[PDB]
Amino acid sequence: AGSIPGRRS
Amino acid sequence: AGSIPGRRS
Amino acid sequence: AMGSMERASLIQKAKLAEQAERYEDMAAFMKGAVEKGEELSCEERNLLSVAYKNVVGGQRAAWRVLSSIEQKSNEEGSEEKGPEVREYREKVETELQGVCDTVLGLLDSHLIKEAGDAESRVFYLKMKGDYYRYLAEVATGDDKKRIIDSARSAYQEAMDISKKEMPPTNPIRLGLALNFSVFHYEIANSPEEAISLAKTTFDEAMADLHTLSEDSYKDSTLIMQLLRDNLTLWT
Amino acid sequence: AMGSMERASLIQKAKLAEQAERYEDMAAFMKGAVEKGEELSCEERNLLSVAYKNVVGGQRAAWRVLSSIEQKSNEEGSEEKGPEVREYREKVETELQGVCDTVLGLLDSHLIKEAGDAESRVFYLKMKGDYYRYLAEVATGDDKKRIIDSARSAYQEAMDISKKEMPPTNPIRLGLALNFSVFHYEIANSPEEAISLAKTTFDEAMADLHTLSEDSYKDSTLIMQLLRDNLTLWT
Ligand SMILES: [Cl-]
Ligand SMILES: [Cl-]
Repeated sequence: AGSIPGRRS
Repeated sequence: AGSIPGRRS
Repeated sequence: AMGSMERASLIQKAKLAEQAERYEDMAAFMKGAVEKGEELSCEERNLLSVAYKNVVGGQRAAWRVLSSIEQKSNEEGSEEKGPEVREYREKVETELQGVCDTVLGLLDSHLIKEAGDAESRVFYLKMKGDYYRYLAEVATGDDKKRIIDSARSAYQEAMDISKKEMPPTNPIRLGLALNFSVFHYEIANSPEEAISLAKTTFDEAMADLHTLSEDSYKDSTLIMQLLRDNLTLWT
Repeated sequence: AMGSMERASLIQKAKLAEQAERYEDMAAFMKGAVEKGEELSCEERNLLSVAYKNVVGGQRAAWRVLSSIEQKSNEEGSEEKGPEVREYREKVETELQGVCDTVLGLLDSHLIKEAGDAESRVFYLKMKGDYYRYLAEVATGDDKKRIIDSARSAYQEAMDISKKEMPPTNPIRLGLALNFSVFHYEIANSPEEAISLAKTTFDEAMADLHTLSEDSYKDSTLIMQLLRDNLTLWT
């Protein structure tokens, strides 16, 4: 189950 | 041109 | 922090650190930018989020590896290895909790109280729920329940605002619902609430897609796919 | 460093850190292990090398990104961005040089002088050449020449020992020749020396493969492929 990745702007 | 990777034991 | 560096230079170096994939540096630069005391722009909020998401993401990944090894070491038929695995997992865990506390401290002093627009306030409250959720992932003591309620409260306030002030396709509204659904499934032991939230969020976004430009359509449908991916895994 | 932790616990936690991909922790643990003053086993030397190779590898990658941005900023038709790119590249560069100096300090105090066997002595001297090579990659001042000669001297001593004391298929002998050839090509502006060393190393290893077990054969042919890859790129 994945949250928002949000590692790249 | 690559040296020995050597990042994994 | 970084008190002698100009705010603009901190932002510039945060962008450079992201390009160099130096996320600890990026987080330190953005922490310094926040502590200049000025509100953050849309772009600057994204830089803050990306930096700490990467830092805590590495710590969570490491903590899961070590917790898995630790649990194997505490099984029937185990050969005592000493306190080392527990000690090192505790080290990583303490460092992770420090990062979460630092982010929560920035939100509390004073990002959230000065955020009046829906886009900024929902963004920060979503972050608050996220970093309490990360604390909940490792909590086992007399405050695991209080931490979980702190995450739920932040997410809930953010949801209430986003439903009143944002269209159903707004990427922040969608990402908030996605993460709140993950909270329900993984943290709160409420998989039915998780599935219901993801479905309702997806369906109401779909009905609003006709209003969007080609670029906004791509922004929203990307996050809708993430909701669909989770629903596929949960059902 | 890490003076209150048992040597065995440091080694155990270094292995845990590698599994968690926490290479800064891994390097700190192995630095503490070295400073216990005992010689290192074959396995422990590998842990030391892997940890610092990963740490400095991240710094070199970041330095190349920032140096590339800096060079673009200093071009005809450039819009001044301020000192930020140079300042941040200098920060990363200084941190990289600190790591290299730390490794070189460990080799000098006192790993190399206590290494009497060919396998350990060649291993450490190869490391010494490598970390002087990393210093050479970023050097621009009145000691770039001296740093390059320091790398060449370490590599050369290691080569002399390996040719006398190891078979041509020994993985450390092969990896030493590979990295020394990279030094010739990338640092010393001697591509013909680089090509000649890689070819001679590959050919003499091939002629010795018949002596090897199935497992040693796989060890040696893997590094021989790396020599071949470089020759393909250089010719
Ligand atoms: Cl520890
Ligand atoms: Cl800087």
